[PDB]
Amino acid sequence: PPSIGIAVILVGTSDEVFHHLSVVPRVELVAMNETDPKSIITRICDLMSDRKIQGVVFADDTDQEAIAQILDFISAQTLTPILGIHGGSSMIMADKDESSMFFQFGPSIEQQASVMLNIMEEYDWYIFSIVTTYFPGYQDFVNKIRSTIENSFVGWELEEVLLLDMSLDDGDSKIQNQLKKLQSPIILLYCTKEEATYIFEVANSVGLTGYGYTWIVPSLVAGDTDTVPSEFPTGLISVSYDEWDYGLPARVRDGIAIITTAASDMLSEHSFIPEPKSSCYNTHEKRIYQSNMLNRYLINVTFEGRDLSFSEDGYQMHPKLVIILLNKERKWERVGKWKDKSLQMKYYVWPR
Amino acid sequence: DPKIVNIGAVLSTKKHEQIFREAVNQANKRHFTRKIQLQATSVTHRPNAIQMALSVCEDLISSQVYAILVSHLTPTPISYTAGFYRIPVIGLTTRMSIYSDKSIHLSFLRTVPPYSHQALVWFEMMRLFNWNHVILIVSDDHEGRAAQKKLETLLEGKPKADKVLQFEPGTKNLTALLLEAKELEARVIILSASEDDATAVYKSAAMLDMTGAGYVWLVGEREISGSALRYAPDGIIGLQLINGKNESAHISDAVAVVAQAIHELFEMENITDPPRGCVGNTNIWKTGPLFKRVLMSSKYPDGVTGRIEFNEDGDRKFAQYSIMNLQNRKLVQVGIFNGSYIIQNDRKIIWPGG
Ligand SMILES: *[C@@H]1O[C@H](CO)[C@@H](O)[C@H](O)[C@H]1NC(C)=O
Ligand SMILES: *[C@@H]1O[C@H](CO)[C@@H](O)[C@H](O)[C@H]1NC(C)=O
Ligand SMILES: *[C@@H]1O[C@H](CO)[C@@H](O)[C@H](O)[C@H]1NC(C)=O
Ligand SMILES: *[C@@H]1O[C@H](CO)[C@@H](O)[C@H](O)[C@H]1NC(C)=O
Repeated sequence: PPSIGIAVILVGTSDEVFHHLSVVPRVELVAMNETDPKSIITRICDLMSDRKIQGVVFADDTDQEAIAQILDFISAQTLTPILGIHGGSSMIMADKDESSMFFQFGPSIEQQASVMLNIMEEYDWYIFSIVTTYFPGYQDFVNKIRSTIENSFVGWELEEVLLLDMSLDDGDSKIQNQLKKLQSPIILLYCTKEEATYIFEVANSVGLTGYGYTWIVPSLVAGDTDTVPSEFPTGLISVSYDEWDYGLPARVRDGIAIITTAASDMLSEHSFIPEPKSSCYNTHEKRIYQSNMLNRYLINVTFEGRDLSFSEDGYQMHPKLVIILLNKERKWERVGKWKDKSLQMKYYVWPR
Repeated sequence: DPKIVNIGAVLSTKKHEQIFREAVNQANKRHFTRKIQLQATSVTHRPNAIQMALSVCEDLISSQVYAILVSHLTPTPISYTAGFYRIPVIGLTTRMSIYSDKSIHLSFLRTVPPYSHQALVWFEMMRLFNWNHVILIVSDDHEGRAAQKKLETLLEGKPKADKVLQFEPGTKNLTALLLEAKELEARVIILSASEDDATAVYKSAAMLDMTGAGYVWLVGEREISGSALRYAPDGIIGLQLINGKNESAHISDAVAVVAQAIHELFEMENITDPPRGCVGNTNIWKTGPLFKRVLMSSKYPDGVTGRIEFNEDGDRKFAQYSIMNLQNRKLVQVGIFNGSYIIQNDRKIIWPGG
């Protein structure tokens, strides 16, 4: 019977935790302290040239959205499948490298935006405004909402698309000047969690974070549902990945599954599996075609339970989406659930 | 004794590393280096994108560079790595329009203009010869669609004037597109592809009499890159960018501007140094955003490559291209584009088919 190595870089998690297919996995767990480039790059590069790994489940307990980016880099460059289960390693990275084998647990920005519009579809929150920064996905996000609108009989009214540049000094309060334009009950904000907090301190400043205005945000903004910033407004409705029923160890199992089912299907039909990564520095197109193939399996996977398929794009097809709310006590409370179709909300009359 | 600030650089040859070591120095003479004083740390390209990106960390971030000049991979390591920290990267010869996206390379500056800006000339050209209906053939990749935008943006001034046929990069037989283009029945044709891909268009269009009289073939620089002329229709028009390949001339002017602007930075209170390691640091260099603001707002006359201004995206604001007509087997230059207006050479245009 044939082994496949599966490294499990787990960044800060004091936890721990069922298969009858053709390849048996040789899992080997590992933790790391740092989430910087050289730190992340060099861990995965060694667990190969030493331990003959073949794919990576990777989770962290941080909001470092750039972890996702460093992992896409490492994957494309070594043609090794990397899975990002939790944390910044799973905040949707909008466009990935062509050659990449990196998939993340969580919805497409387009999924979320479609959720967010289903949420105003309920309470008829039809007059709104999109805000973005230049984080990867602003265009996809804004266009996705703009698209749903244009061809609806329903009276959506989109008052302003604000695009904020955060790569400058901020020394001129142009951002402050820019949000002056904003005056709408629903304002949608696409930006990182670190980017979010500054947009609020200026919104609180301009009296837009006052009551009478409602700010919806995607998962990444919420991020760690435990950490609720001062600068965050009370009531920042958000989508988030429903860890409530979906445990961390519950993920890592599914990580192991996908990769191993993928290998297992591939052996069944093609009667061979990628030879374990030779070296981080050993890069060929001798592995271009095997890699392209295994990606086709990685993306179409069924386990004991549900459909764990991904898209070619990196996001997850049918994720575990939960809507949440920042209450008076600075806590995140499940207000709504996105069944695989329609959404069940908690409150008919929105909490006045 | 003064503050020693570093400038990094990833350079194509060990010789260029010296032209950069010296450039930093002529700046450390022209200044007046008593509070701050620059210091030049540099590497050669490592061919592997990971080896490269580790080097940015170990060889350059470790030295707390305030910026890095750049010359199996393109600068994506130096940008993903230092760009994490927001240390401004300055590309000296990179023409690819990918790097003009703030979303993906937010601390990025380049001394050459992206290929997409050839559209500017393509536009002013159409104004000169009153081309009102053109067919745009573009690789369906970021570089091709990059070009399609800039040209179309330019046509807004008053997108019906261009009909667009895209194609999957790497396609071999292109008659299907082309015969669709022949049904679309246009005389003018703008191309955006690589050498190898334009080659394929160049061939398939030869099989259909689209290389001949009546047609105009307008084009960029990769599209008449080397190996691509063997098959390009006589009477094409291409572009080569003036002094866009001189890694040495660009090391000169960049250091001048970084120098001018590293000095510019220290007029401010509340200044902080970029991280030493890569290891352990996972927060942006705090000032690196302001530093980027400075470089951008820096203008430089009497630069060896010309006046070095910077647009909203941190590309070179103005640029000159030697226009090029192919005739028989010689690539005569029928005019230059002075960054603003076209100026024809004494040699006249020999269209496709005399
Ligand atoms: C697998 O892919 C097919 C298309 O080949 C798709 O229609 C199907 O829904 C996918 N099934 C699962 C279980 O993901
Ligand atoms: C391209 O394809 C067409 C039909 O699909 C064929 O007639 C033609 O010969 C092909 N050209 C080459 C060079 O193979
Ligand atoms: C390129 O730069 C070198 C300096 O190394 C200079 O001597 C030469 O004239 C330049 N070439 C062109 C064509 O400008
Ligand atoms: C710089 O920091 C000082 C405190 O050290 C503060 O008083 C000042 O306002 C800061 N400058 C700016 C422009 O905020």
